[PDB]
Amino acid sequence: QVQLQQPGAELVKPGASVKLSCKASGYTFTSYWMHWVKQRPGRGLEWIGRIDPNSGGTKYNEKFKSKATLTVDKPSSTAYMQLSSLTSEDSAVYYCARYDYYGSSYFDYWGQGTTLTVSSAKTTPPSVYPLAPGSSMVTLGCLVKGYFPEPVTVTWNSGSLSSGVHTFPAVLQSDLYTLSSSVTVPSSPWPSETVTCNVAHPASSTKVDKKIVPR
Amino acid sequence: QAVVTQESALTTSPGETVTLTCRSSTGAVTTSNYANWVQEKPDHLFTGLIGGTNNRAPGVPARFSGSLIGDKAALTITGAQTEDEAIYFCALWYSNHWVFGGGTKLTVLGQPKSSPSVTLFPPSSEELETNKATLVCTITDFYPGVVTVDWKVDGTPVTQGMETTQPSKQSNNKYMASSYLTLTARAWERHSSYSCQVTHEGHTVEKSLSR
Ligand SMILES: O=C(O)Cc1ccc(O)c([N+](=O)[O-])c1
Repeated sequence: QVQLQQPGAELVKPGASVKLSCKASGYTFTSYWMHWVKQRPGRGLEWIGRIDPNSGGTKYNEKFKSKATLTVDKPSSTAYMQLSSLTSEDSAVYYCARYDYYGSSYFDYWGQGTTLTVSSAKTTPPSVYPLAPGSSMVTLGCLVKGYFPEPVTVTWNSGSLSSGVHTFPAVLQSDLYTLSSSVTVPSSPWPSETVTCNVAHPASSTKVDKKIVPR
Repeated sequence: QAVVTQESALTTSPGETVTLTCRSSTGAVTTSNYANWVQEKPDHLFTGLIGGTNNRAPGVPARFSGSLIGDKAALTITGAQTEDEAIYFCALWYSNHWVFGGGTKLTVLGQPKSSPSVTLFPPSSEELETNKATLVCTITDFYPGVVTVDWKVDGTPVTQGMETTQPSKQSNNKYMASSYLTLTARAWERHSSYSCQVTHEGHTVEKSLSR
């Protein structure tokens, strides 16, 4: 049963370094090469370099030569990669993939990738802003802007409005995240009966409720 | 120092035969580029399909095959299945570097296409007070899950300050995405009309806000 294990997430401050890990199991560690890859959500994969767990030899992407360091620990079957002088820009997901160099030449098995977040931001609670229209069914929303870390929980009318609710993924903007949620309600219920979005941000023990008033 | 190109998105139906291509900017792709095919399925799930131009990774259905068609590497899915709906990247080797293409989003229609439902909300009032104004453009229920969002502030394409989420799979198997246009309490007041334009499988929906 081949498996490559990577931690799910790391959080480091800009200026520091991180040692990411990739622990192999299910095959002879040394008969396959190990590769590291960077993925910026939605911009593509970039090869960082590869290591031969046998001899410890590496080949790097000239672009990463001074940013990445590949190493291997034969006894514990883990490949590691250090990243130095981190900055907000290094935030991405880093995968480890196995390469059948001696065989058929494919990156057959991959790690689940590790999401690195480099941020200088402290635990900060979101500021929720009502999203009312301006003109059958009507959509309402609420903006959960500038919070850190992840995640926030958004609910409508404490859960009664559980259908036709969309909570979008967050975008990391200048070390702080932003998210949105919208709910679709009969045009009769609104603005007659009120709609409140309940944002909860655990890291900062926050609970904000905002009634969406027409305007 | 080479650039790998793939089609952006393609759509097929179960049972069909489709071919993804991989071009190199420096010449023909040859067996020395050891073309690799990788699949990304939702939840950051990678699987290698083809290695060495044409070696099918073990446990990869036989409907997947790799080859060279002229000057490019190609992946042909013979009898596409709905499970085949994912992102496919190709990688080429250049003596000592690997270069990955941009990915091809393959959609294998497991349900009828669906037009997005676009919503634009102006900066809320309590926000201008921060001397900041964020315009929100909400787009849900579309399929295939590939759209193009364009903002138009006073009639001129806005080519900065706009951030767009990558489509996320809803539970119905349709997608949603959201675009934000962040301005200054200032910029907001200085302009007249805001527009969020979403292009989806050839048709365009335009949500306009009239400050
Ligand atoms: O598999 C092959 O022949 C291509 C190849 C050759 C040399 C390498 O160093 C390498 N890699 O991935 O590091 C891959």
